[PDB]
Amino acid sequence: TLSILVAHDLQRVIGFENQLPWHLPNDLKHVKKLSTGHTLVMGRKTFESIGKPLPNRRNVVLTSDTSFNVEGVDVIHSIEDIYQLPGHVFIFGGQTLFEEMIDKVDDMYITVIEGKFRGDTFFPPYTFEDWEVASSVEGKLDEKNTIPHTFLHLIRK
Ligand SMILES: NC(=O)C1=CN([C@@H]2O[C@H](COP(=O)(O)OP(=O)(O)OC[C@H]3O[C@@H](n4cnc5c(N)ncnc54)[C@H](OP(=O)(O)O)[C@@H]3O)[C@@H](O)[C@H]2O)C=CC1
Ligand SMILES: CCc1nc(N)nc(N)c1C#CCc1cc(OC)ccc1OC
Repeated sequence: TLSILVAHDLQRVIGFENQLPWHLPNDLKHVKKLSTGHTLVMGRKTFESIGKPLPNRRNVVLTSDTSFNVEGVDVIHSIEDIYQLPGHVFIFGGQTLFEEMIDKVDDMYITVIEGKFRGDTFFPPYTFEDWEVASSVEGKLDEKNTIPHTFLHLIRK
């Protein structure tokens, strides 16, 4: 299975200055739950911003850099390489990867951040005409989680 995994705001903002625009522990938990034991595929800029591979799953980085060889990370140099990865593969970001893969994935796991943030990177536009809502779950608000959010699982019609 090939899935997108993304958190975007009301205007599809996903990032600002190579970082996430918001702080939301519950969404980190969501990512951990979904992708532990599976595979994340991410672009070079996203990886470098994270700074190290995420524990307990396969980390795959897409880059043109022939010198990229990082401990605990597998490198790919083409989009076509993604389709050779076994198991459940999550396209993890950032903007460039989402733009390349939105028309190809089976599935999308989207956290809608119910606010409007300043961004410089965006998830591509999509229409519910193309996607069935398999599930929609309101995020619980906390002292630690203060931005309303909704976990959507969308399946390509
Ligand atoms: N909120 C969210 O759900 C998420 C947000 N983000 C955010 O997204 C932003 C980063 O996005 P963006 O700037 O697009 O960067 P990306 O993370 O998508 O990385 C882009 C890089 O990936 C490599 N790459 C992409 N496609 C190919 C290809 N076909 N062949 C070879 N290499 C390729 C290139 O690396 P190179 O130049 O080295 O060749 C390219 O410069 C950040 O702000 C981050 O915070 C990221 C993930 C999730
Ligand atoms: C944790 C944010 C997130 N949520 C969802 N639902 N999907 C995603 N693809 C992402 C992401 C990301 C990239 C990223 C993660 C991170 O913590 C692991 C720290 C920095 C990041 O990029 C700036």
